[PDB]
Amino acid sequence: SFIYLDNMAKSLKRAGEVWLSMAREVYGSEREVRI
Amino acid sequence: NNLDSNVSQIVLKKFLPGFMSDLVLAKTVDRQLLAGEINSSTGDSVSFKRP
Amino acid sequence: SQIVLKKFLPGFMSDLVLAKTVDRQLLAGEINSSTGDSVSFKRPHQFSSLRTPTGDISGQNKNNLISGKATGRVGNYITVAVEYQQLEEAIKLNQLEEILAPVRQRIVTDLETELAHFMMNNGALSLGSPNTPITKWSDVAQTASFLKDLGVNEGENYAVMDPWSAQRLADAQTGLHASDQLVRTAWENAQIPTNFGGIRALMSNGLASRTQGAFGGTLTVKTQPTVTYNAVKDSYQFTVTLTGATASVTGFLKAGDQVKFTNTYWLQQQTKQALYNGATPISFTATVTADANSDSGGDVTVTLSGVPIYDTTNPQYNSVSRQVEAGDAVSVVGTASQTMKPNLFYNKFFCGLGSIPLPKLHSIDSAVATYEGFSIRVHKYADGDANVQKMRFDLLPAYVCFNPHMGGQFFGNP
Amino acid sequence: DQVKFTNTYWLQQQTKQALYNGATPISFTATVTADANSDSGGDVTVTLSGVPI
Amino acid sequence: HQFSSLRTPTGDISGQNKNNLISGKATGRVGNYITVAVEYQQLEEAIKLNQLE
Amino acid sequence: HIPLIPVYGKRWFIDDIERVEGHIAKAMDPQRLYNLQVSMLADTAAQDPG
Amino acid sequence: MAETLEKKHERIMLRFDRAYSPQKEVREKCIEATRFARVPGGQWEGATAAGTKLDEQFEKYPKFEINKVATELNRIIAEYRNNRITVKFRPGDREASEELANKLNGLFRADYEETDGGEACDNAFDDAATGGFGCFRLTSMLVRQRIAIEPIYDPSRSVWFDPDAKKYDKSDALWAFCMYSLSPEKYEAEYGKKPPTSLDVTSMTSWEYNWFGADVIYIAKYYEVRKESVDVISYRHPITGEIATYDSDQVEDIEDELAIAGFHEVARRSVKRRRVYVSVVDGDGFLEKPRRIPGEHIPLIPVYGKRWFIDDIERVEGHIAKAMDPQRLYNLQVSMLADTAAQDPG
Amino acid sequence: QRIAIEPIYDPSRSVWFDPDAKKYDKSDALWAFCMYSLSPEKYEAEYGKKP
Amino acid sequence: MAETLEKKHERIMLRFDRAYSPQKEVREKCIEATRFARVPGGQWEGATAAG
Repeated sequence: SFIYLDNMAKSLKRAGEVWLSMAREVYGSEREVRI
Repeated sequence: NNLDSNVSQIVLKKFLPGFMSDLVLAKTVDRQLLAGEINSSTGDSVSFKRP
Repeated sequence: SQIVLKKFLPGFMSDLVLAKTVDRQLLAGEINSSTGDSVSFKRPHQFSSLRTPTGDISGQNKNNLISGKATGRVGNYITVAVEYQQLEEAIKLNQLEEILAPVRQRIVTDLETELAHFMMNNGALSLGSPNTPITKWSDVAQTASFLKDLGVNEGENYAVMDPWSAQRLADAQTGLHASDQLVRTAWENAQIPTNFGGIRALMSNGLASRTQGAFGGTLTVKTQPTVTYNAVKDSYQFTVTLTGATASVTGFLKAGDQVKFTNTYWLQQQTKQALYNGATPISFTATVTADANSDSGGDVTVTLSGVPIYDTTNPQYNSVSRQVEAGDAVSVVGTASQTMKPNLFYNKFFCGLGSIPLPKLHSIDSAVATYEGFSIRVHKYADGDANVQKMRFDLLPAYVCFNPHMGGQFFGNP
Repeated sequence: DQVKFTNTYWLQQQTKQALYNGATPISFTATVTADANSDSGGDVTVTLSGVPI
Repeated sequence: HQFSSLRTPTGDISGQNKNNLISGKATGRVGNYITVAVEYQQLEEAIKLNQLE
Repeated sequence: HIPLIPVYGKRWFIDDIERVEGHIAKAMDPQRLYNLQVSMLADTAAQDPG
Repeated sequence: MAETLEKKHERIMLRFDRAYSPQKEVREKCIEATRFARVPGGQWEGATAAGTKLDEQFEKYPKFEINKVATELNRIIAEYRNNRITVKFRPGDREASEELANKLNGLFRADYEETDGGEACDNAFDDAATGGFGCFRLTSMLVRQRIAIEPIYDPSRSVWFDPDAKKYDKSDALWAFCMYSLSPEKYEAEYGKKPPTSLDVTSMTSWEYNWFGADVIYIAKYYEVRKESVDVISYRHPITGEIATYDSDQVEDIEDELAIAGFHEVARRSVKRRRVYVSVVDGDGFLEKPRRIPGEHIPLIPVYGKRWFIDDIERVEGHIAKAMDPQRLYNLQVSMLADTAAQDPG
Repeated sequence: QRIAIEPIYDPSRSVWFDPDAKKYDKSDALWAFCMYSLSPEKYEAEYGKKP
Repeated sequence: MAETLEKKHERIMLRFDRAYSPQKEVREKCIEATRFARVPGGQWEGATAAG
């Protein structure tokens, strides 16, 4: 099952990248300001 | 057999292109001299002098 | 003698310029399941004015509103079918794909021959003597000059010439005196540029050919035809009878011949003025649509595409200087029965071309093959248990002719 | 040697329409493959490559 | 291969004819050997043959 | 990006075409031959009992 | 000297033919091995349609396929993918070596992570283990400028190197090719509709395989290395270090230095340098004119499973070539047992 | 507004990609399709009964 | 420029056809494998009525 699990992991990486690109226009940009 | 009553005979709302021409004389004739010269007071005709 | 290569030998094929150059925009996806087998497009309106010196004339003789149509329809099937022993075929042919390559070619080649015949049969304008070939620059420039003189601007014009004829234009181009780029290109590739004399020129080996058809005698019109806009507002076709012909000849007039009326001239469709070809005015011409026979007494009834409208109650639609009436003198272009391949010139909005998608037959395996935008439906079946499998390819075209007065045939003139 | 059949014309192989070089149609030509000899009566049998099917 | 098409207003090909698969082959053959042969003596090799290549 | 996220079991690019494979493709023939052998044994056994 | 691009085009074509001539059969074996190992029906190719009349019919011979040559290869692929490896930079015996190495392998790691490095490595290793030849590319993209790692698909029929290069890494290579397929719609999407499409001829595929679409166009990128005379400018600003030699590509006018922190000093020293150009060509002409890439070596990185130099030609091998005959004989034995057993049941 | 995750059924006969895309994750794809089945009642509930 | 939505529609249809054309014989194998593994009667499919 190693090859199937590896392919699933490398698909999950792409899904996470797509979600990262998507979340900027929905949740807004992030800034670090407390001082 | 005999399905002609199901369909309709339609005419699209688009016109085919036609013929046109060009105008060159009106842009080249003199028009400044006879610019508003013929008025209600002047009448049918108006005159210019000769050298 | 047993070792046989699996790679097929090369073959022959023509080229496609007509399908690419004709208008494939208006007639696309419009002949659907609801519109029927034909659909019509609208036509522009024209108006004529009055010349009077008074102003409180609110009640007078006004214009009229007449609406025309241009109807396009579907043609016959383009079918190719083969019967064969499928086991013997599959002995050495994987997936039955060797058949596919030289079949899409036949379907595509035949549609182009059909379009050429329709464009030749429905085109109206004619130029030059059919005998003379194309040798010089004026032979190509005249088509663009005539199209400009008629008054068409919106669109883009085109011309198609045989390959041998282009060798001649390139040979002429090699004789220039100052254009080094043109001289080098013509010397190397024998290639003329894109825009040649004000019209886009094309070279094509695949082009239809026609026969003149035997005729003889000083023809003239017998009965006055009706060329009113109310009569010919839907087709731009009209019928006429001619006398003074030969006693009895079969096939007196083939399809595509040009009949010229001597005393009736073309008009600039906007200003309604005659046309001058440098030294003589241009006469009106019409194209024979269907084959016409000749019976005893020399009377021939024929139908022509292109109408010389001279309506007297609706003058705004005139397209000719005078009305064709009995006793007028007519002639035909060319010689008795020579065969020739005509050279074409046309506008964008002259003829259309469309395709009708075909659904899948029930419980019969099939596929769709695309070839430069043309979809061919292939079906396979095995009717009969004699190991005779059959495959068929289908394509359904549709044609429309917008305005016959914006295209036709042309040749060279001496 | 090359032999021209005057009254038979070539064809575009796909279209099947005849070939015209301006106003003179192109005539079919063939090539002699083997040496031939003439016997009494002016009769010669030759074998040509390329066929007018 | 080469084919031909049929025309029908509706596509009924019940009584028409259908194309067949006629197979044609072009043949290639071998020719004749090209052979170049030389011979010479060992004494000549020893006392006379230089720059043989 | 296009929000379609494909997942492949085993994927390769061989001849201008993407090819995929899972875990059942390789063993179809032995299974569909074993079934036939079992059936042709069963009917023959049922034919002549004694 | 070939001023015109036309005269340079047939030289490229001749070089392609010269490179393609020797390395033709080894790539055939590599393609056959990959197809045999992976394609579902590839184990019986060359005899797909075989049979006899059998009384007015033409029954094909039964051909079964029991794939047993892929398990060990899958084991190798799993062993590699379990422990991936990547370039590591080691420091030296200097004062700034450690920090220099840290920055170097930080930047390289960023490039490898924000691009297709993992895909390139995986595909290259898979092709190398299956057929015997693998490759991946290392180009530069703008998004201002960055270096990107991209994979190469079909290396066996897509990558061609200089015939005089005999090293493992092709260091002594003067020119190289990289072919790829394309669709006509994208062909007019890029470039122009005006010229008709033309594809390079290789007579490579259709070699015991079904083809349905002639809608593929083969387009090749071409790499050259040239030694050229270039002059450099040695700026000698006394403040913040004096000696600094730069080439003439960057000028006080091209980049707005304005001599604020730079002096002309000496700008006459011209030295020969090694430069690399890239271009896009097809069977007719130049799709894109040559342009120099920012580097010194050909950016093609070949990967081999097993490689040797036997007779003036490099030969490669993977892990499938050695087991073809026993497998394709076992399949025939199984089929001939099955049909014979099914012939007479009782 | 929120981002959601939804499944696709019958991918082999529902998902089609740009033929010029060659990567595993199909980053270099310019268009794509996603087919799914529907019932006449739901097709009328959404959209309309007119077409 | 594809001004009208009707003009936009057949381009989408052609793109769908071009996407479905190459990736055909692989999805058949995938569907066959799924049916063979999961459907109760899929292991003998294609010869259901033989006698």
